[PDB]
Amino acid sequence: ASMPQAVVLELVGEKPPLYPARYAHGLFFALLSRVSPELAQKLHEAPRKPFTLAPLPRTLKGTLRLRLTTLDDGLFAPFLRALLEAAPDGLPLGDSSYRLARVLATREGHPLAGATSWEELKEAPKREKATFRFLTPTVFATSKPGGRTRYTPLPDPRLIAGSLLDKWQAHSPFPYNPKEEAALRELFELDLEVAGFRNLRFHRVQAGKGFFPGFTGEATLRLWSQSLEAQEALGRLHALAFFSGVGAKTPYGMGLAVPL
Amino acid sequence: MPQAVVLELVGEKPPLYPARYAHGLFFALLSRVSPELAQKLHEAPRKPFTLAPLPGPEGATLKGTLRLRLTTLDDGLFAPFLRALLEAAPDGLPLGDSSYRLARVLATREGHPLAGATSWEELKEAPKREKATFRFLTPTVFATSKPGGRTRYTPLPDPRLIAGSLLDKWQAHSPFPYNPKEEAALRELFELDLEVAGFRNLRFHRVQAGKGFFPGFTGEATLRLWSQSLEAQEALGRLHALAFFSGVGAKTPYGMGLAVPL
RNA sequence: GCCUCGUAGAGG
RNA sequence: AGCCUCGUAGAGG
Repeated sequence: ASMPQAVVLELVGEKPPLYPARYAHGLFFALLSRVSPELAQKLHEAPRKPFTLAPLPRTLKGTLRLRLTTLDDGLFAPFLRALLEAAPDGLPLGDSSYRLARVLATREGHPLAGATSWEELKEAPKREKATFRFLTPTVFATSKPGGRTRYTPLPDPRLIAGSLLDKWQAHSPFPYNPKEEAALRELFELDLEVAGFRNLRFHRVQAGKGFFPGFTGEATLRLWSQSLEAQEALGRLHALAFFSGVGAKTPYGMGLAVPL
Repeated sequence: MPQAVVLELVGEKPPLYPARYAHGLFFALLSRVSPELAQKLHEAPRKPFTLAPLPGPEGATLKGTLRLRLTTLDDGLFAPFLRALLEAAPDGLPLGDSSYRLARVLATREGHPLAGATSWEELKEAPKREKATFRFLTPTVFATSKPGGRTRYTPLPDPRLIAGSLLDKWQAHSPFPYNPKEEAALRELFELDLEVAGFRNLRFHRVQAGKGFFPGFTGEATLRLWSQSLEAQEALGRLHALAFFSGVGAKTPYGMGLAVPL
């Protein structure tokens, strides 16, 4: 209903989108604004957006699979409307139209789709360790004093957690109070460590108009704090990843993380 | 001269804790010949050497054969060792339950690629770099302990920590240490201008070293300086070069941190 | 993830 | 398009 969700769309068309990540971004806003141009404009401007847009990796040429997550309540409905209204004439990526061959909103329909209530997410079993699968290049913006554009394309436990928290606070109905948030970032930069990782890989990808370095693979974060407040906070964020994504550029295909 | 010698030891059975036993032999031998050295070294918190049992395109090892890579960081350390080693050899070189047999002393880059000798001045005069690639041949880890007696390891190629370590070493052993200001200038630049440019064949490991088990990574990692400061570009050159002799990170005396500049 | 140095990186 | 906006560490197009 007004729950976070993930859906996957097969866009079967004649040729591969020249810039799937980018064109998918356009398709989204074009769609979303057919219905409500205020939502489009206001959303567009937001520094923190409650949605992700990711061409899934690894299909046939001419076909594209888009994962769309949403955190807001008012985002899904207009999209659904535009989609239903849009679908019959095909959805346009760039200068071609693709046929909505499939819509996979069911967990059983695709392992990367489904929904959950904020209450479920929030009542996630507490964790002392959390593994993530980063399916598409994941990068953090680690900028510095001066005009210093800098990137961290590796699974820094602090930054991972940092994003999932920043994201939670921004888009969650049950946000922590400043004290708790402070006592979380603290317990993170104190008791978080890299328990391990599999199939790490470094990439340079066009995330929209530009190219960014990112990593993929799996990483396990461990938390030495027995402090129960921090433990179940990890549980919440670990679940949230499935919908919020991780780090920077989630609207452009990057940061597709998945809780293991 | 910081030298790097590979030692082939032949024995009955592959050693139980090679890195720990090797560590013991180094001092035992160093102590019999130069028993004041052994004491001083063991005291220092940054020892001017590395000891690492080697681990690809050299095919199958024979059961019982072992390779020790010894790198010395000051001109004093290597000379006696050989001498000590040499004398103890005919007897049988013992690490653990069993004695092994010195079969080769490979101290020339032509005998083993990880072997060789370079001059402090040569390192110093290493061409400046905008990018530095390293190949970590053995699990490499950093100690990033936090307040309150918390022990934390970062088994990742943190460009800060990779460079930071190499410097910290350069400062400890080199006859040409940066001054307290030249130094802190680099450290600020290193946090500010150092990025990860790429990496290859990264892999997590959990290994035995010292009195403990530690995590650590292996593979390649290209660093990149986004600054234009020649102070730093050259520093990168010096540090990139010393990696061959100094290692990178914690537990280099116990087999971790075998870094190699490509 | 034991001991030691003290804050963050290290030594056995 | 290591470019633009935000200005301190992380983000948005």
